[PDB]
Amino acid sequence: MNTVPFTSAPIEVTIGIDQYSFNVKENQPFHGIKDIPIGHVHVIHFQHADNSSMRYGYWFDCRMGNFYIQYDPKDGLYKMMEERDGAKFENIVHNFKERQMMVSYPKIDEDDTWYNLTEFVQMDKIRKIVRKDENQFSYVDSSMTTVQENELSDPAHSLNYTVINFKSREAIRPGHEMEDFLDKSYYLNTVMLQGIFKNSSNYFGELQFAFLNAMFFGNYGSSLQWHAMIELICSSATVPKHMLDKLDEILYYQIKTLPEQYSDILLNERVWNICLYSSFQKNSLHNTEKIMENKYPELL
Amino acid sequence: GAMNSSNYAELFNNDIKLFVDDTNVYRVTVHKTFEGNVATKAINGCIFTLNPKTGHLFLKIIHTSVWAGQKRLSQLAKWKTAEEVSALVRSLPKEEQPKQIIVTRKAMLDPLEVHMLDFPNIAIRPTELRLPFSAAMSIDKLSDVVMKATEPQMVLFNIYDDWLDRISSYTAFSRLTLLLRALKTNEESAKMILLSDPTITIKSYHLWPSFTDEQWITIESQMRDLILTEYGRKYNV
Ligand SMILES: CCNC(=O)CN(CC)c1ccnc(C)n1
Repeated sequence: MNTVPFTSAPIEVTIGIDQYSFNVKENQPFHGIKDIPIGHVHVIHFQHADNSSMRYGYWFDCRMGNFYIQYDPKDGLYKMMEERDGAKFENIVHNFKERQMMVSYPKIDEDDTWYNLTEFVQMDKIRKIVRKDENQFSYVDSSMTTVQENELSDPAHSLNYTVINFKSREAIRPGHEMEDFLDKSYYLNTVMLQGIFKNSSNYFGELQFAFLNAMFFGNYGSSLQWHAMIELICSSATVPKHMLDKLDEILYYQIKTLPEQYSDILLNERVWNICLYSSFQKNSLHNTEKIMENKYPELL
Repeated sequence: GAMNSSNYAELFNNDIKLFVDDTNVYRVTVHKTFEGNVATKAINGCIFTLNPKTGHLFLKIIHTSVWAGQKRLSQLAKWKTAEEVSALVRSLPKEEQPKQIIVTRKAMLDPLEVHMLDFPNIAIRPTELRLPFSAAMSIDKLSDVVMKATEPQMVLFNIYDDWLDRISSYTAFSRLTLLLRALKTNEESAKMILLSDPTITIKSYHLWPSFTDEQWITIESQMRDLILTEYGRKYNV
């Protein structure tokens, strides 16, 4: 079990750790978060009391270093930093725990939610989407745009998701215009899976990471990316049976975890009705359809 | 964006554009089978591609052999149309391709966009006008060449005959849409009007009769009467 200590909490903030969150009051004696399960990526995120604008946060993996949070009063945010001196770090963490100034990552033992939302997410791939290679952790916020969004303006602060575009020469083979547009198996299987992602786990990994950035930050490009990667599968007549079965599991837990009241901005009616009811795979997502219909029948 | 009443005069500027109508690409007769079921028999069709400024009609005939063994023919007709329009642009010198192509039905937008991905500088647009181009198979000589075709074929017409020698493109387009609107609303009467005077002939190389200016104004007035009338007979007014 790992620890992210906080230097202090000088400003009132809502703190998120994966799918959990709690309120810290201005100058409350708060020194961080403990018992963080090793073995998964994690995300620690922030929404200030004063400015509910700009949710922001850090993707990280405790196996890749000792990380702490420290408010910067110049830049005005909770910043993730790495402590290289490891003895200093252990000693700082031990004191805070002895004084019990840390909240405990509150995992129920029956609960595989986080593992199910992050099964294919790998920190090394997050770092290729979010380019800032001097840190081992990755900052995201509400307003970052995607590489594809900049094509339609600062490239250093972009989300480098995989560009998916159904009306592109990459998606459409000359002479198979109708065939490739109405059945995207070539684009999915040859172009994207075999060519760009190499395997279905890397693809699912980006798709999961896009969904999490959309939920936790309201990042609109991330939402577009999630829906696009779903639609590309759902609009392919030929998809390996194992991929459909995992896709169905993946979506199910995303739909289960979404805030009930955010459903109107993170879920695209057109994509979902198409995927569940008109597409090649309309019969293939039994778990996802059943949860969608019982929880968000308005959308359909 | 879309083409409507407000930007109607863009059709006659000097940017080369076409109208593409696909409403007569896939045509069928519907008949009873011996078993008393229903079956369709396809008949030849055409793509109506029209340069509105010069009157050039690039009439692509769609021979029934192109549907043989194909499923979902209404959908393939859209893609077939896009494929042929694309082939025509590509056949053409750069300075001769369309800067825009306006499709008369929105279902054509995606097929044509996808077929024209190689021409990112050609704009593909819908329109909010209810243009009467489906009535082009009521022009006897067009219908004849389509029905006689034994193979895929492209025939080039000027749907304005020699009218641009005397009137502008704006006016020629408006005459054409009025004639076609009339043919669509009541083809018999429309055609009675155009051929009532055996002294006014259609030259062998034209589609419409050789009317003088004064004779066109009367014809044009009679066609508006027809269109107003059929509107009553239809709605009781
Ligand atoms: C096909 C879009 N181009 C035009 O309309 C131009 N247009 C010039 C009058 C003609 C005429 C004859 N042939 C061709 C091919 N083009």
